[PDB]
Amino acid sequence: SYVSLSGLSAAQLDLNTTSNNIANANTYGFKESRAEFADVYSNSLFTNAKTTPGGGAQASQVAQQFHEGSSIYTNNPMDLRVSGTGFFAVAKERLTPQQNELTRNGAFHLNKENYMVTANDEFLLGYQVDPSSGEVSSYEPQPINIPAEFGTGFLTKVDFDENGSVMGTYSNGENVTLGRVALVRVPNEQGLDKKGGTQWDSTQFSGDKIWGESNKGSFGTINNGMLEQSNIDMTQELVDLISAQRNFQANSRSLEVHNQLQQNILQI
Amino acid sequence: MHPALWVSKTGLDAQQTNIATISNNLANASTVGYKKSRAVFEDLFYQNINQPGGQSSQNTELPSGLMLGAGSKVVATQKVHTHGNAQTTTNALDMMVEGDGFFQVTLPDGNIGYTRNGQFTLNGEGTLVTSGSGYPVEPEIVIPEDAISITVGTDGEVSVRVRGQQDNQVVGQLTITDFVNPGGLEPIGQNLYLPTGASGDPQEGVPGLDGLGEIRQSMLEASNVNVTEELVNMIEAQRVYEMNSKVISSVDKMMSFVNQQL
Amino acid sequence: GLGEIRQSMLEASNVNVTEELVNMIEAQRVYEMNSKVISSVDKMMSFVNQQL
Amino acid sequence: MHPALWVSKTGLDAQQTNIATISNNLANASTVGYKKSRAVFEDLFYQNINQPGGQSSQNTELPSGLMLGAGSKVVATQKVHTHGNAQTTTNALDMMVEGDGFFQVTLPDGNIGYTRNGQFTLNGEGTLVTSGSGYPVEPEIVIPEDAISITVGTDGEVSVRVRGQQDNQVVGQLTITDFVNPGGLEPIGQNLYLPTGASGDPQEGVPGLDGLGEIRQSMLEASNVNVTEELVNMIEAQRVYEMNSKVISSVDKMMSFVNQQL
Repeated sequence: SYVSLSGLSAAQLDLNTTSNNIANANTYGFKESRAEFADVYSNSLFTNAKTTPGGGAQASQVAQQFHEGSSIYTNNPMDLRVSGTGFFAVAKERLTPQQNELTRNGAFHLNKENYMVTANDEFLLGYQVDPSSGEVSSYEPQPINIPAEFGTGFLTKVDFDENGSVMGTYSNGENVTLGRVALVRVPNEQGLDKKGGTQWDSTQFSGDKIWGESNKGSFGTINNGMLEQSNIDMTQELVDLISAQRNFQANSRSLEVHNQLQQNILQI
Repeated sequence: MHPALWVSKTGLDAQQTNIATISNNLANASTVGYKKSRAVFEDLFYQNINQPGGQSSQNTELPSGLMLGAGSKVVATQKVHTHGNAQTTTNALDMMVEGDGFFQVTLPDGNIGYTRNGQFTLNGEGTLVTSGSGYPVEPEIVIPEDAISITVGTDGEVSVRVRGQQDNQVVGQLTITDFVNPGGLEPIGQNLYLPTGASGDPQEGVPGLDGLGEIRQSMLEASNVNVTEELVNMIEAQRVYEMNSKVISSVDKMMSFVNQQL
Repeated sequence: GLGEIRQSMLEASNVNVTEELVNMIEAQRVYEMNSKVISSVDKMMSFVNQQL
Repeated sequence: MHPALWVSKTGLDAQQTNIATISNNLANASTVGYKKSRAVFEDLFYQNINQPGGQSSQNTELPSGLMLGAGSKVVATQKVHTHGNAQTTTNALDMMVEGDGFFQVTLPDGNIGYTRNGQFTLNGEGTLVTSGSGYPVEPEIVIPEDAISITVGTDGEVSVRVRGQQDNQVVGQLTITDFVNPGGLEPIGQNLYLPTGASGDPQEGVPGLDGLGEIRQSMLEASNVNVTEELVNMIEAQRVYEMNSKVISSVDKMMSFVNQQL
């Protein structure tokens, strides 16, 4: 009877994973999941080896499919997106940016202190560059600050180029580079452990974080005015709902048959 | 106590093994690269009461002798190693073997295990491993950190593209192993097989030469279980199970009657 | 030759309710039949005491 | 009278305990912050008729001995303290722990009980109390009558908003307690727990530091019961229950037969 319950457990896990994907059809930066199953074959020294009925179906791993999601256009300079491979670096505490998590949604804004933060008031991290210098001076990530006054002159517009550099223009007609958004990549994206709010953290199965600039090396570009929706396909998810129910029903029939066998002997 | 009690006991055991095999097939109806199994039935030895062919008078032999069977058993659980359908996926690291062949991985004890499941991934070092227990793939395929995309050729050559460099760099070469009798493999779980005596020697080569199958990138091989056949066989095995219990029920009632009478 | 450890998995009992119940059928019947012999011997000894 | 009668009696009681535990999970299928329970079976002692490994002669010891079991019993009822799903509600006085932790309430006797149920309310004095019997939450969180909107932070900082006054006015700080072994907690009813010897010392701290969970306002934690698992297990336990009744029924018939023959 446990083999049938293994099928029911495997099928219900498939339903729960698909239902999770459908629920997050509108969350920004969501990466869908796929339930992977494996076989069970246990034998001992005293077990016959010629006939080997399986032990059922085992859950192998709930994958974290990381393909690029479709982009929405909001015409908002504070909404960002990574076109390619990479995640944004976001720290919950401004003082300590080492305790940071990886995210894919770029819905940012300015706090009351003019720090570019997420919806959860978590500070975005970036590289510190001199106003006159070019490339990154010190590679250590720091929270991104866009001053209201620089000189003086009051902030007028903020825009991001393909290199991720945040540029703020002021009343005095002075364009000052205030930094560039840091991009993080890992050798294994599916090894990242999932936190809340469409955010990940580094693990040992995912390797170490790779800090780099946008449009440099293996990293992608940064586009402002765009957001990335969920990377799920509604038709595929709805169909997977169909196939998973007809596998819970088939397995439940096997569970029903096994019970009726035991009832048959109990009436002798 | 009664000969029919033991014969029907073997009948119940045989159908339980058959139903257990069918129930396992239904459980793995979504397992990638799973091969369905069917039970093989055979009759046990026959007790020799009257010898067929015995010389019952000169020039006259017993046309049919009194030979009572001992029941039946499931002698083998034969794996049906036919190809499954292809699932089109967007992942760049899940592969399919189009035709005969098996992916080879390194088991923790040091031996090489052979699998049909193509759901692969990477570890922290970039080595191509499985998406389950993370077994390394033989031969090791290390994806460099400078790669922007991964392409797996039909011939198994794994190449990646590096920024600012045309003519994508080859980072590995996959090899797949075929068996003369893949049904003789020992399933050790986790979608893995081990070679046995009846399986034959593992013959290795490039995936696409010497009769080996091709490697299909971004494609998965579905299980070959036919739920329609599994459910119908489930009903038939249940009927044979219940009619064997009727013999036991009849034998039990006979013994109860005799004890009260004799 | 040692077995492997499988996390998030349990080893169910290996008892076969089909075999145990049929064995119960055999055990009950053989138990009753051996009681028939003792009852038969009991009647035999009663007959001898009354006759002899 | 018969060894099988007592062994199967322990089997019947073990399954009755198992079904009672299963029925409890189904009854609390909509209770907020309820952790399902699982019965743990283990066999009783074995009578030592023949010692396994004892000497049958020199250079020959008994390979297997005659050891009769005494039945089985449910030795523990373990709470599966896994996190449940989060329900979004419009109420502002019901909170949830996202992660490890337990809310603290003051019992009538003066002790502190730990609850995963976050459905709170106010009494006439405005103190934040549970929505059931009304046990105040430790430490006291009294809402002033001038409040127009109540917000509870992720770090447990409770604050209100006042008309004609910018910046939320802080009114209190929530603290939650964790345990090394929450399965050792004593269920005392009313969605309340108590610390025990096997639970471990209570460790209190800010909700969000030192591994504690975070307070989610306007969100409730559903029960982790899976009716699919409970119903399937209840069918299995029912079959095992009828297995031990067949043994008792057969034993009774044997004693009836002996009472008439012997």
